[PDB]
Amino acid sequence: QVQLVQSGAEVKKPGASVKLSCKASGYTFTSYDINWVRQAPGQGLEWMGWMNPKTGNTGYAQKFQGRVTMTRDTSTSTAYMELSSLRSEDTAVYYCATYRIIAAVGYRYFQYWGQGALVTVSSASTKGPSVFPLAPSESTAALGCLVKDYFPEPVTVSWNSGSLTSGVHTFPAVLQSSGLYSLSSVVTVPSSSLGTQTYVCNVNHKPSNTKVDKRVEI
Amino acid sequence: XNLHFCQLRCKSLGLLGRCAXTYCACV
Amino acid sequence: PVWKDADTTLFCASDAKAHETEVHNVWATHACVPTDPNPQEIHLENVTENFNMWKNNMVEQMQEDVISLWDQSLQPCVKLTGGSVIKQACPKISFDPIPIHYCTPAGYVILKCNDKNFNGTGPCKNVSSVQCTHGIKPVVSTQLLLNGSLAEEEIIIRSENLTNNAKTIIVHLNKSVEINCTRPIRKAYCEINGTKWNKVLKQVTEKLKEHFNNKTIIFQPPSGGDLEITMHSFNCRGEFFYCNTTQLFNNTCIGCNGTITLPCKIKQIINMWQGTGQAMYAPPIDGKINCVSNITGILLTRDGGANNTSNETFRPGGGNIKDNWRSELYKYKVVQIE
Amino acid sequence: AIQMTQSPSSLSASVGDKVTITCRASQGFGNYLAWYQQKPGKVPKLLIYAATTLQSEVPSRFSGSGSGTDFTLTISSLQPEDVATYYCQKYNSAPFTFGQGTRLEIKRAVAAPSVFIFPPSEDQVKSGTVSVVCLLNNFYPREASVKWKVDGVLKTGNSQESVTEQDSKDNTYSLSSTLTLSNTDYQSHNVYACEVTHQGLSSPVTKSFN
Ligand SMILES: *[C@@H]1O[C@H](CO)[C@@H](O)[C@H](O)[C@H]1NC(C)=O
Ligand SMILES: *[C@@H]1O[C@H](CO)[C@@H](O)[C@H](O)[C@H]1NC(C)=O
Ligand SMILES: *[C@@H]1O[C@H](CO)[C@@H](O)[C@H](O)[C@H]1NC(C)=O
Ligand SMILES: *[C@@H]1O[C@H](CO)[C@@H](O)[C@H](O)[C@H]1NC(C)=O
Ligand SMILES: *[C@@H]1O[C@H](CO)[C@@H](O)[C@H](O)[C@H]1NC(C)=O
Ligand SMILES: *[C@@H]1O[C@H](CO)[C@@H](O)[C@H](O)[C@H]1NC(C)=O
Ligand SMILES: *[C@@H]1O[C@H](CO)[C@@H](O)[C@H](O)[C@H]1NC(C)=O
Ligand SMILES: *[C@@H]1O[C@H](CO)[C@@H](O)[C@H](O)[C@H]1NC(C)=O
Ligand SMILES: *[C@@H]1O[C@H](CO)[C@@H](O)[C@H](O)[C@H]1NC(C)=O
Repeated sequence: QVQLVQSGAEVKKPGASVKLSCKASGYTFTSYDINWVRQAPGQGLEWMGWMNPKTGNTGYAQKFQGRVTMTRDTSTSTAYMELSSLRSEDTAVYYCATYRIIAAVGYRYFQYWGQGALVTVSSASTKGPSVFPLAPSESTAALGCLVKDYFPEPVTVSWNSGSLTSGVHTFPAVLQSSGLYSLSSVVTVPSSSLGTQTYVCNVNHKPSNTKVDKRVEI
Repeated sequence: XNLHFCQLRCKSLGLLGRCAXTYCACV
Repeated sequence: PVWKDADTTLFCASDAKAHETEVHNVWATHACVPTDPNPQEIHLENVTENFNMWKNNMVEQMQEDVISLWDQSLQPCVKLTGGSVIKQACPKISFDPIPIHYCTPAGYVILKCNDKNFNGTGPCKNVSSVQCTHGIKPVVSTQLLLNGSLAEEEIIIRSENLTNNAKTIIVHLNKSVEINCTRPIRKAYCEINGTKWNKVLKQVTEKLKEHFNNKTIIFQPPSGGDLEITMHSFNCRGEFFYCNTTQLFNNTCIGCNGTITLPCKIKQIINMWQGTGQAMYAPPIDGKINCVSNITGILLTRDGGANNTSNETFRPGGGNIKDNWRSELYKYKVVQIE
Repeated sequence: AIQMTQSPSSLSASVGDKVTITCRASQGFGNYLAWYQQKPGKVPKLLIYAATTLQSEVPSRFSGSGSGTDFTLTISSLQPEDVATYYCQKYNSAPFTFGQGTRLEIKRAVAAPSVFIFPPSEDQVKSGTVSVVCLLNNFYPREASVKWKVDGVLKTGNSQESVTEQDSKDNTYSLSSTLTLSNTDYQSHNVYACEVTHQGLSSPVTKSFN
């Protein structure tokens, strides 16, 4: 029943700082320590720092020596972790973690991980995507949707209100130098004889609050 | 410690020889 | 309950930097890792264990730890031990020890006695679990114990078989009387605020005559043997110092004096405390060698004749460094919870 | 000191195969070696703790071996559920350093991809923003080429690959080699072409006109 949950994701401009939140439940949050670790897309795991919850002693890493700043409020039973002077190489998933809740020692491995927080560091200032069809003109026809120039992540690509899902996979998004996102949503039907069934793709960019669906025919 | 020897010496002082480690004491 | 007393291979953990070539720091670079920035000490329920500082395995682990250090760092041009001699080389370095933390591996936990005045044996109410020992300097002494921990409450006197005269007595003090030895021929000297020395010796006797049914306690010089147990021996920044206490053990003065000045000498050929052997070391350079340590407990041996007379005579002991480790390791015990 | 180095960064491994993920170090920390697994897009969860002691509610195909300076994580009878990257970590005391990482494959059979050009549509040219998606489909391994050749020359860069997680069923990947350009630069040429390599001869597919 030990819960360590995080909040939503963050978008900040270079050098503006972000305060990540972590709420733990079902144990004595004052007893066990709280660790913070990140993973940049295409990165491995990188431990940031530790914090003692009853007496806020804080230790961080050299690499993150100075920018990081963990705090807490036991009243709230919530841990914090600011990261000031924000560079855009400091955009990744930041998670809180803790160990096996035991009154014994040596068991200081992270056994309770958080959900995760995406800290996107750019000046995008939200943008909805324009939807354009990916129809072609020969074994197994392939088609889909192209959502381009939208900030930020994530976007929803549900092909025909869920149903059409067989061999239909949206591709990770890519960042182009504008700082807007663009992903590829490819669907392939059997050979090309049964290229009959309507195809209307549904796009959801929650922040943009636009879910406009578009038909894909030749 | 050589103890039979620490006693051999500590004899000349009229004393019992006993190892203090790697070391020779007399009592 | 759930744990079991057992012995394991404890891992070390200094703080030593690799920027310093002082052999301690250089030796500490490997074999041992960094210190805990937030070490855990979990108060064990409200039960009470039972320790014994005379049969610990940490003591023999730490005894071997320090032996490697010395024959890896302080290597003697020629080291002659029962059976054989080994010819080497003698470099000039410096010796300021680093506090070392001892740490139990996977599963194992260190049990520690925080009981106010403990004598390292039996009942131990306030017990706790840690992963590491604590800041202990591995200084090799004789007669007086220097640069170590001090008693929190009263002065502690403790041994295995107090009654037996073969069982070495450890005197752990409550106040750290400073000492100062320097080398300004080789002959050097030391000096001690005798005003605090003989006043905090007074309470070492008073507590010592509470375990001998208010008898008489008289101090005296070592009866004899090897020069390292007669003369208070140690290693000051590289050279082996043998200082004649005596004026510090000549019973009496407890308006007599103020400043004490034990003579002392520096030996180049000496019997090893590693094994039954001896080894020649290297002379020194005019470095005005100076060690300002904290005397914090003494190694005494009683005499044969208790019931006979109304007094007991004590003398300066040592020789077994293991007791040097025992004085600081007296509170923790290895446990396996796997 | 302490320098943790996870052996390989990526591996093949059939299904129901034996995989030994090695974890070494600089100085021993008293075997308090942890093994974590990150399933793609999930938060990671602890596998083996204290070198070999398995965690509850976790398959026994995972075995924590080695000890001191040279540990190992072995999985015999590999399956498709056992895929992510397994990171080795130390937890005696902060700094709780992790290893680089190690991601697992599935081997599969040298499948060839299906090439497909997607010409810029009607409204894609009405803004001065035009993207031309190449899409090689259902291939393996991942070593794939995507050379664009506008007007039979070569267009170095300006393209943007974007692969997806190895499919649980066919154990195959799907590409998305996009290439955005301006109306002027897009109308300053009319013969777009996507060339493709893996295993065959080649598979370039051209498109003329508007
Ligand atoms: C036990 O540990 C230390 C004694 O040094 C003290 O701080 C603590 O309050 C003690 N607690 C009990 C219940 O004895
Ligand atoms: C040490 O203390 C125990 C009680 O914890 C006692 O039984 C024993 O006699 C003491 N030994 C000495 C030498 O004081
Ligand atoms: C030193 O210990 C003695 C005997 O236990 C005691 O009488 C004295 O008050 C102690 N002084 C300090 C500073 O601990
Ligand atoms: C050691 O102490 C116990 C308890 O006082 C005693 O009975 C025993 O005889 C002692 N050993 C010697 C050699 O006197
Ligand atoms: C050791 O000696 C130093 C002298 O610089 C003194 O300041 C310190 O308090 C002493 N520590 C102990 C534990 O006696
Ligand atoms: C040690 O004594 C000598 C003076 O005889 C000198 O080096 C210094 O004043 C003393 N050192 C300390 C630490 O007091
Ligand atoms: C020695 O210690 C006593 C006791 O505090 C003090 O009064 C005296 O001044 C000290 N002597 C010197 C030379 O500092
Ligand atoms: C220490 O000095 C005294 C002189 O007061 C002397 O009698 C004694 O023999 C000396 N100790 C040694 C070991 O020579
Ligand atoms: C004891 O510590 C002092 C520093 O406080 C140091 O100068 C001295 O060398 C140490 N003693 C020994 C024997 O190393």
